[PDB]
Amino acid sequence: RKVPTGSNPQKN
Repeated sequence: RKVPTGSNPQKN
């Protein structure tokens, strides 16, 4: 689990 710049890896 990692929350990138999109604050959520739904497609980021």
